[PDB]
Amino acid sequence: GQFPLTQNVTVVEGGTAILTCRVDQNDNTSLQWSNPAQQTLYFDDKKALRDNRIELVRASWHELSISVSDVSLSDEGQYTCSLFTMPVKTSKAYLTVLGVP
Amino acid sequence: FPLTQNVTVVEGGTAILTCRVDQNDNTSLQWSNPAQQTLYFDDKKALRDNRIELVRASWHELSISVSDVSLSDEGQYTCSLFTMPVKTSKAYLTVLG
Ligand SMILES: *[C@@H]1O[C@H](CO)[C@@H](O)[C@H](O)[C@H]1NC(C)=O
Ligand SMILES: *[C@@H]1O[C@H](CO)[C@@H](O)[C@H](O)[C@H]1NC(C)=O
Ligand SMILES: *[C@@H]1O[C@H](CO)[C@@H](O)[C@H](O)[C@H]1NC(C)=O
Repeated sequence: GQFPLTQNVTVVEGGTAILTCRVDQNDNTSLQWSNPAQQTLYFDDKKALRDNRIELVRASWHELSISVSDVSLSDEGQYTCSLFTMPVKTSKAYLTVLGVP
Repeated sequence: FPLTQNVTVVEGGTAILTCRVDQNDNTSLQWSNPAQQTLYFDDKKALRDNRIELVRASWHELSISVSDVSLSDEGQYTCSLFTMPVKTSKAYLTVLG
C-alpha cells in the first residue's frame, strides 16, 4: 500500500552500493533518505549532504534510489527511508561493508 | 554561517523559529525537530504536523512557525546548512505552562 519498502544491502569495501526505497501506491507524498547519523542524503530529487560519492539513481513518486560509490567501512550502518504520510512512515536498510581479504 | 537563536513560548502559544545565513549562494537550508525529523527542507514541507508552517524561505533565511505549542514540543531544534561539510546551529525551544 502506501508504505516505504527497503532491503538490506551488502557491498565490498571500495565497491558501489545502491539503496532503494519503493512505495506501491503513492501520490505527491515525499520520500527522503538519511544515514546512520540521521543526516539527510536526498529529499526527493534534491541532494542534501554534500558527499560526492552519494548520487541519485532515481527519484519518482514510487521510488527513491541512491548510490554510494567507493564505499568505506565507515559507511556501514542503518539507513532510513521516510515517507511523509501523516503520521510519518519509515523503513530501514542496513548497509553491510565487507573488508577485502 | 547558519545562525539561529533560543526561543521561549507559553504552552498553547505560537513560536517562530528563524535561521539566518549571512552570505549564501544557492546552498540549502533544513529545519529538523528534537527527534531529528525533518520539518522543512528549504520551502518544502516534510513532517505533516499541520501546526508547523512556513513563515519564510529564501537563501538567507529559513523561518517556521509552530502554532498551538505543547510541553512535548520543548527542546533542541536544529538548522542545517548543506555546505561541504555540513554546518549546524541549534535553537532550544522553551515552553512554559
Ligand atoms: C537487516 O539487517 C539487520 C542487521 O542486524 C537485521 O536485524 C535484520 O534481520 C535484517 N533483515 C532481514 C533478516 O530480513
Ligand atoms: C502535493 O500537491 C498538493 C495538492 O494536493 C499540494 O497542495 C501539496 O503541498 C503537495 N502535497 C504533499 C507534498 O503532500
Ligand atoms: C539555549 O538553551 C540551552 C539549554 O537550556 C543553553 O545551553 C544555551 O546556552 C541557550 N542559549 C543562550 C544562553 O543564549
